Amino acid sequence: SINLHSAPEYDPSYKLIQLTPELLDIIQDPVQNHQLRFKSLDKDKSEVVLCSHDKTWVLKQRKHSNTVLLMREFVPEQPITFDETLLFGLSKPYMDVVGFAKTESEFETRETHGELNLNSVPIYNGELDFSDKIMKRSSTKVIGTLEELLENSPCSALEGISKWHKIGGSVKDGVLCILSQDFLFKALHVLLMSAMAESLDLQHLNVEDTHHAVGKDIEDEFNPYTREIIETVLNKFAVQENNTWRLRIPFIAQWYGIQALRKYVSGISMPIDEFLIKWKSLFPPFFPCDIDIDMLRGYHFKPTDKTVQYIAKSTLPMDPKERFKVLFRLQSQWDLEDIKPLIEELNSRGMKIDSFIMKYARRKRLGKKTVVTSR
Amino acid sequence: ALSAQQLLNASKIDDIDSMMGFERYVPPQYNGRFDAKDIDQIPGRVGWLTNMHATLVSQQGISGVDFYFLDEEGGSFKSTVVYDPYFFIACNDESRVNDVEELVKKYLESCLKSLQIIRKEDLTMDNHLLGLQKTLIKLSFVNSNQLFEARKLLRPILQDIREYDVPYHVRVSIDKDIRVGKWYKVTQQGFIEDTRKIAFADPVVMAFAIATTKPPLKFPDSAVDQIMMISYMIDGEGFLITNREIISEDIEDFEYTPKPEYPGFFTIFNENDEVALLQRFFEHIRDVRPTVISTFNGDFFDWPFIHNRSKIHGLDMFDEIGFAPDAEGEYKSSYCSHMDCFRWVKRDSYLPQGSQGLKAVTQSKLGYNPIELDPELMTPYAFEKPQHLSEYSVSDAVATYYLYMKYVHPFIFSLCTIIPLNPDETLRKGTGTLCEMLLMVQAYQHNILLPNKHTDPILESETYVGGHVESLEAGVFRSDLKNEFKIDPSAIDELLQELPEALKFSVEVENKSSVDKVTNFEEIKNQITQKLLELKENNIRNELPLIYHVDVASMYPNIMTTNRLQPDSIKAERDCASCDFNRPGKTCARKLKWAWRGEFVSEIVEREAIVCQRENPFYVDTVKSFRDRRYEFKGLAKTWKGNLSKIDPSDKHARDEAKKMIVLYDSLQLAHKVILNSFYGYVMRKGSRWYSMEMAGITCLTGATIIQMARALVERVGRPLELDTDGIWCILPKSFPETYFFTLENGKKLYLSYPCSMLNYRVHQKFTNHQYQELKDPLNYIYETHSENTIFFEVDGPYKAMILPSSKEEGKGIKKRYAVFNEDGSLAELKGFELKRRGELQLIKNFQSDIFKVFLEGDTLEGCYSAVASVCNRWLDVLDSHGLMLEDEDLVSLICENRSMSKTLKSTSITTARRLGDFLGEDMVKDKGLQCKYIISSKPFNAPVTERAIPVAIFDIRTIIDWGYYRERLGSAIQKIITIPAALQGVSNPVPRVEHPDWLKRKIAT
Amino acid sequence: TVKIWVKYNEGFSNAVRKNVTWNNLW
Amino acid sequence: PSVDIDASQWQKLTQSREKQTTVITPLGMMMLEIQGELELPKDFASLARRDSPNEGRFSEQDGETLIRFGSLQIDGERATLFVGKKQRLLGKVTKLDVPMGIMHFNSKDNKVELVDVMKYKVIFKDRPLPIM
Ligand code: SF4
Repeated sequence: SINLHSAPEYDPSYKLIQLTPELLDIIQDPVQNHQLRFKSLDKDKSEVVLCSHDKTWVLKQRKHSNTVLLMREFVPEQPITFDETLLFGLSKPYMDVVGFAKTESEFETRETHGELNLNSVPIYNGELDFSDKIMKRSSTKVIGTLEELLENSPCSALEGISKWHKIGGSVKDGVLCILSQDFLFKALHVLLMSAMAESLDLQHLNVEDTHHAVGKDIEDEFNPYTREIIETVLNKFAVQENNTWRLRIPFIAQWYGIQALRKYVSGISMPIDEFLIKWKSLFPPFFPCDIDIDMLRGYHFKPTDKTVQYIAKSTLPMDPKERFKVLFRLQSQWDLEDIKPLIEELNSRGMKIDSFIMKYARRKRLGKKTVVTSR
Repeated sequence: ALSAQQLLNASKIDDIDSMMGFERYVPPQYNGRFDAKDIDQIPGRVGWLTNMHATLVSQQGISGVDFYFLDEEGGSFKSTVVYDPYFFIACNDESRVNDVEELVKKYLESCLKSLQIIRKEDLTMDNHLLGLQKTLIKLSFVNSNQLFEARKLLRPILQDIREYDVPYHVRVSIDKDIRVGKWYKVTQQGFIEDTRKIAFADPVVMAFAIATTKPPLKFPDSAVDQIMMISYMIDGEGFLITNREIISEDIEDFEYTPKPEYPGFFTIFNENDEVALLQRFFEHIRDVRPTVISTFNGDFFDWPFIHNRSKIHGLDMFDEIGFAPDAEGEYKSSYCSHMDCFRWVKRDSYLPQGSQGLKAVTQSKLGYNPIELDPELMTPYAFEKPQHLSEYSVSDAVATYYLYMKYVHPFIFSLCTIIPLNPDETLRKGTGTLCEMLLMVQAYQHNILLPNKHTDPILESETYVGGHVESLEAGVFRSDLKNEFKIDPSAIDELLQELPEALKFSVEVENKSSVDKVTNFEEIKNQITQKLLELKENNIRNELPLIYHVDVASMYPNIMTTNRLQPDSIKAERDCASCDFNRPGKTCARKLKWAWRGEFVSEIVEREAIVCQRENPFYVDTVKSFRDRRYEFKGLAKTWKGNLSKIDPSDKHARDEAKKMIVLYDSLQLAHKVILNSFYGYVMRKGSRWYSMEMAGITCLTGATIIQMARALVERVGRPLELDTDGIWCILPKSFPETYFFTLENGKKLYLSYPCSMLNYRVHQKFTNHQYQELKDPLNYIYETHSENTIFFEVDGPYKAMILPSSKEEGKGIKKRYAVFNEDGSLAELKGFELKRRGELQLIKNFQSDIFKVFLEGDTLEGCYSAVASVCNRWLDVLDSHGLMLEDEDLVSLICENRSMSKTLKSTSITTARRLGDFLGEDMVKDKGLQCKYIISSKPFNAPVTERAIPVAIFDIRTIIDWGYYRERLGSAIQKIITIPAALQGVSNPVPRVEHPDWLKRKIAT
Repeated sequence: TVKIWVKYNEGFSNAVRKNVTWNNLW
Repeated sequence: PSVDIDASQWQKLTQSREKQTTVITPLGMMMLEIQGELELPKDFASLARRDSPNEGRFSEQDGETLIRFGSLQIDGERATLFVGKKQRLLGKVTKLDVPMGIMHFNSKDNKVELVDVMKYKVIFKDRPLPIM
């Protein structure tokens, strides 16, 4: 038998974490660069996540009402003999364990979308001589390289690079930055003009040739389209792989449509035809793309059935009833496919979208369209 | 009289309803053809009906009903149907109706709205079965008040009673064929059922629990105590409101999910004080607009308390959210049903009163063990440990919500789809009244005039035997211990003679197939012949048993439909006077026995009564039809079970509606089960519209005769152990031919258990009604005769063991008590034991739960009795040492005995109550149920029996305890459970401190 | 010396899931 | 802030040692769950000294006062834990649905170390009885 002993003082550093089958597979992988890392945005407020090299789980502690004692085996330093009490079914002692910890909770892991903590990361608009400006402001926070950013972000490396590329992250003059929408698309426009001006293979672009093509006839001190900018535009509007980029053409057209909405039709509800004409005329010559207004669904609204006007999702409320109120103020009757990407952000329950709409407002159908009226 | 006040109440309710989203919808005029088969042309709106209430409406007021609807589009509305109330007057002299008319002409100076001549069937009248009809005057009135004044006008004449509990909403729902839970397009012509939508819509569901202040060691009293928290859940989202004048810290957001099936993410609203908490609660209710609000015993605790604090803060709950107490003191609204789950628990869950607490229902039905906290620690913790208290509150709300959603909601709503009532009423009425209502529907649709409510005076002990119960043997019986069988060879002779026809019957009646298509008749029949012949040779046998239970499928309803039993079939001094009689030859009437019992000296007399085989079939048709629809849903259930597994595993792929379908048909079949079973008890209720003591007697005596025939067979071929009303527990020899499977031509196999088929065959030999008739040509009064019998035994088992107790009384057993165990060792049924009885020691419960399973260990009778001897000696060591071998803390906790007072103090409980009266004030005991926690102390010596419960929670304890009393208590239990059955099994007293009296030896062959 | 025992909880209870902060670990 | 889980040592030991055979891992670990509160003395150094020598119920090992609080006897899946002179607990060895993992937060060096991974647990769900 094994004698069970207890110490007068337990180490509270020992804690129990649930290991799912997938976690076990991850755990038994020596290949990984980083195995697992606990991450948090701050010390006192934000949630704590557990990250592997490519996935993120949020941790939740679950208390229980039982006494849970972990015992480790130990070899007694001096031979110790115990008296026999009226105990039945006792084999000879062969090893000894001691309860060294008393745990009251477990750490459950739930899969969640990793996000970057963009607290101290400033916005770059393509200003000349920006190194001076980073000291015109008092940014104590230092981010030399992107790996340091990822290290201090609640996400994995792959998630980090994907989100960083998605939000158009870059680095200028050794300072990490986030490109403004305007200057990023302007750099895209000039790049496409130069790429089609030099008849480059848009499916097999590399950094050097395009960077050389953009900054050929402008001074380097006043040429903000550096090699890092090139890497960002390629990693944002193209897909890499000896890895080369191929353009995401429908995506580029969609971005371009968002840009057109934000610059030209953000204050008036133009008829769709004239907007499509002007929109079409803004592209660099011979760019291969077709268009339909549904490729900007979720970025616009329709005051009447045949007109379009820009709306930014960021300006919408987070209170459900208020946001629905303002949505119905913009449009009394909505098309379903127009309003669906606009409401995705409010509740993650995974229900039928119609049920999601049915908490405040109500649906009403017709021939093919279903509109929503808050009565 | 109170017309103008009812109009004021109506207008206030209209304002409440419109504030909560129930505006009056009036569909457009539509001059076209009211047709029910085509729906898509007619202008209007489709809605799922969720409630209805009687009301009075203005242009003097007009009677009508408001119906509350949800829709396929997520919205809601109400619409109103108007209907003239009416009732009938019957005359005893038709020829002078004109004189009676003139009389009432005078009596009803202004009350009358209209009048009309109509004809209905009267089943008390001679030659009514040949089409002679009764002529009635239908009298209509503007509202229920006028009806009640008319009845008040008519009562002195009758001095010198009809329709008094016919709810107006019921009358309209029946006449219009409207049921809550069904889908309608609402139109000007009336409601057109949408047969295409069957799946329920999804209401907003609210469940709530409050936490209140209370004084130390007393109960909350709503005149002075305050609410400290209210938790609630709405459609899987949790909310918690806190009164921070009392709760001493801000509670933070948290998750409570006791099973993955039941997610609970709670958002917290920390409000500054009580009035703000109330305003947030009411405002949230208005925000979300619930149509069900659920509680657990909220009618007796939560709601009146909320009302009195609401009044104290000058708020009007009726004005705020439309809930108010009704005439019964129950809390009702117009627009939102109040589903207090406790009513469902008490009526339909099938549990003893000792298990009617939230804990036992939660554990039994939702399947987990919630957090428990002593109230004395709950109040200080409000200040000191607020998180733990808040965990308790939300656990309460989670339990109530998922109990409601999984069990009460499908059940009540499915019951409403066949019974003409709203959810509140369907929840609260007796099952007899539900039965009554279904029959009223059937009667209205068959143009049958309803009988008046019985009013005859209560032969003081009308309490006839309802069921027969017998204890035949006590003891442990097990599949690995041998038993003696004494086979009656003339029983095997009867069986061998009957065998070809018994198997043919099995094939063709039991299985609804044909012998024509059976592959293996002769093989099976030889195999059985050999087994019976072997049993025949060695007929005094000692071998291992088969422990079976056989039980007739739905005994009393099947007796009723087989014998065509209904109240109108009872002769009542006349039959065959005007209808032809020789066609069954026994003048039409089939005589059947019942047992009459007068108590005056007490006497039972066997009697016989005639059941007319030609009487109008409306009662029995409701039972046959209801039985078939339930079978239908059991079938559909099985098809759906196949559908839920055949398909792919992507659980979220638009097949959670199919699971809702499954749940639905489950609910409808269980709803038919409970309504079906309420048909026996309905016929004996006071004030029944279809009262017949004779009918109950006929049913009980028939079932007793059938089950005794089964007893006489099993007693000749095996050993019956216990019998209760409609079930037989028995053992058969292992050599008896048992289960086979015939192979069909399609390759399928049909199951055969021969004891069951031999019994069903004998039932059909002896109790088939060969006289069932049915109108083949109704215009010409042509009857057809055939043979009906739907009574079938079915078999469950075989089991591993059975344990039966014995009485303390000479030659007497104990009814309504036994224990049975499944093959895996788990407990299948426990009836009657101390666990169920009021007043028992938790230690004794722990004892019995230990001891029952230990009889399955060992290989011999002596080894099993030795094992229980050893546990007896274990218990003797604990009890003989007067508790010395036991820590002081564990004992004091364990001392509680619990007793409900069924009445008020105004027994051993009573004196304690009286002393509680003395201690906490008589008002404390003015209500029943205070803390009845006690121990029997050795001292003071010579105290009276009624003094035995002494309040002790207020309190060398080991010398105070009367251990001999408790050993005698344990002895009593041991007598019932171990030693006296041992004696009846010829084992000498394993607990010598309780001695075997002479009589128990005498009882057995000794 | 013989004063070691378990005060039995009548039923198993599992508490509410809670969020974790950095300070919760240290 | 952020910190890695160090699991190299446990992983290397796991790959180089055989699969877990009994309820105890090769590194010598066991958990334990009790439906209740284990009522223990609030002090130990003073009370470990008055225990008579024959009992050895309160022993001293490397300057730490360990209490000998029970004995464990494993018979297949069944397990019994004897506590003190007056307690007997009956329980079972159950295979964990979710393999638990014990770790260790070194606050000093801000290092986290994987200690071990469980697969079984010894549970006792019934009221304690005397040792007989
Ligand atoms: S028994 Fe038959 S013949 Fe007689 S009254 Fe009844 S129905 Fe008529």
